[PDB]
Amino acid sequence: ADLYYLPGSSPCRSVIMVAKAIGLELNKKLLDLSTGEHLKPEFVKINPQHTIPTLVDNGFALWESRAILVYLVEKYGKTDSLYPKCPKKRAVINQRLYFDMGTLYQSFANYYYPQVFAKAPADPELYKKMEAAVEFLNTFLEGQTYAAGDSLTIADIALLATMSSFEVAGYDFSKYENVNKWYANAKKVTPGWDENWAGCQEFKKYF
Amino acid sequence: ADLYYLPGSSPCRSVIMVAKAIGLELNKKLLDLSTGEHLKPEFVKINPQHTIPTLVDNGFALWESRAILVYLVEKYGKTDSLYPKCPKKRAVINQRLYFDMGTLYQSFANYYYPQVFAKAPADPELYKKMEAAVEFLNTFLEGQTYAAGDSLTIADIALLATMSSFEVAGYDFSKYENVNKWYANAKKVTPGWDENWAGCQEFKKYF
Ligand SMILES: N[C@@H](CCC(=O)N[C@@H](CS)C(=O)NCC(=O)O)C(=O)O
Ligand SMILES: N[C@@H](CCC(=O)N[C@@H](CS)C(=O)NCC(=O)O)C(=O)O
Repeated sequence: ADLYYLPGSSPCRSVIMVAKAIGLELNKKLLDLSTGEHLKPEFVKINPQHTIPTLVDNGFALWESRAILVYLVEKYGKTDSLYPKCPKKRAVINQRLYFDMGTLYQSFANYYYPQVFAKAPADPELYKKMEAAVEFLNTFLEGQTYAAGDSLTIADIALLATMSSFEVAGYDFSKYENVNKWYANAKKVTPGWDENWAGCQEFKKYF
Repeated sequence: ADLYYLPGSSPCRSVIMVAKAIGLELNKKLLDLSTGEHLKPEFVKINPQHTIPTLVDNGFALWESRAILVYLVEKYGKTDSLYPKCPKKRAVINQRLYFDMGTLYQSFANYYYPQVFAKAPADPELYKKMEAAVEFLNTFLEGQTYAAGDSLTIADIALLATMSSFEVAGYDFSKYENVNKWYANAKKVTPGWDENWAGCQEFKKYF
C-alpha cells in the first residue's frame, strides 16, 4: 500500500501509528504541499480533493485519516481489538473520531493556523473554544484509562496525534487531570509513539 | 430508541431519514435549545457535550449524527445495502461522511452561522471556501448516480440533509451538473425526504 504524507501532519501521524500498531508495512511518499505538488494532475487523479493522508491499496484510493484508520484495522488487523466488532463499542469509537475532527482538532486549527499561516494575532474567543474542547475530552476521560472502553483503540491513537499537536504548539494541558494522565499513559503503550513524536518536531517548526 | 432533536437541524434530519429508510420508529423528543434544556443536569448526564442529535437506545447513550447513522443501520437495518459489510465499500462511505462533516457542512456553517446566529456580515472569503466544497462534491459524482457506490447509502442521506440546508439558505448550486442530477434523484428515492424538507423550513426561519 502507498501513503502520501508529510511527517509533520497530525492526520498523517495518526495513520502511521495505526499501521504500526497492526504491523502493516506502508510505502511512504512525501508530497510537498508548500510547493503545490499535491495540486498536480498526477495526484488529483488519485485523489480529486488533493489531501494528505491518502492511501493507495492495490489501486483502491482512500483519503480522510479517520476512514483510513477504520479500513486498515478492518482489512488488515490480526485482532479487532483496536476497533471491536460490537456495534456499541464501535459506535463510541466513531463518536470519539468525529469529536477529534470537528470539536478538538477543529478548535485547535481554528486558533493556531491563522497565527502561523496568515500572521493574524491570537483571538481569545477561539482560545476559549479550544479549551472548551479539551475540557470535553477531560470529561469523557473521567474514571477512564482510555478514550473508548477499557482498551487502546483507534480513538486513542487519533486523539494522540491531535494532543501531541497541542503540546508542540505550546498548549499545556496539565490542568486537565484526566487528559494529562491519559496522555502520559498513551505515549507508553501506543505503537509508534516515538515516530509520531519525531514527526511533531517537523510540525513544531511552523511555530 | 429515544432521539433528542430539533426539526431544523441538519444533523438531526439526517438521522430521521435513515430511521425512515430502515423502518425504525424512534421516540422523537423535542429538546428545546432556545430555552437551555440541553444544558440542564438531566440532559448533561445523558450527553456531557450536550449536543443534538443524541440517541438513547435501551440505556445506551450516543451522539454525533454520523456515528448514529452507522449504529442504526448496523442494529436495525433489515439488509446492509445502506451500509455494506465490505471494508472497501465501507471505507468510501466513511470518507464521504467525514467529507460531509469536515469539508461541506463545515464550510456551510462557517459561512452562514455567523450571519444567522451572531449577525455578522457575509464574509466573501468564507463564501469561496464553501463553493470549493460543493465543487469537490460535483467531482465525486462524475459518472455516478450515487455518492459512494452504484447504490443509495448513508453517505447520500447525510449529504442530502446538508445539501437541502444549502438550498433553504439561498445557495445557488444550479451550476454543478452532477450535484443537480444527484440531488433531484436523491429527493425521489430517499425515504423521509418529505419530512426532511418540512424540517428545512424550520431551519430557514433563521434567515
Ligand atoms: N480531515 C482530513 C484533514 C486533511 C488535511 O487537512 N490535509 C491538509 C493538510 S495541510 C491538506 O492537505 N491541505 C492542502 C489541500 O487541501 O489542498 C483528514 O483527517 O485526513
Ligand atoms: N458534529 C455534530 C454536530 C451536532 C451539533 O453541533 N449540534 C448542535 C445543534 S444547534 C447543538 O446541539 N448545539 C448546542 C451545544 O453545542 O450546546 C453532529 O453531526 O452530530
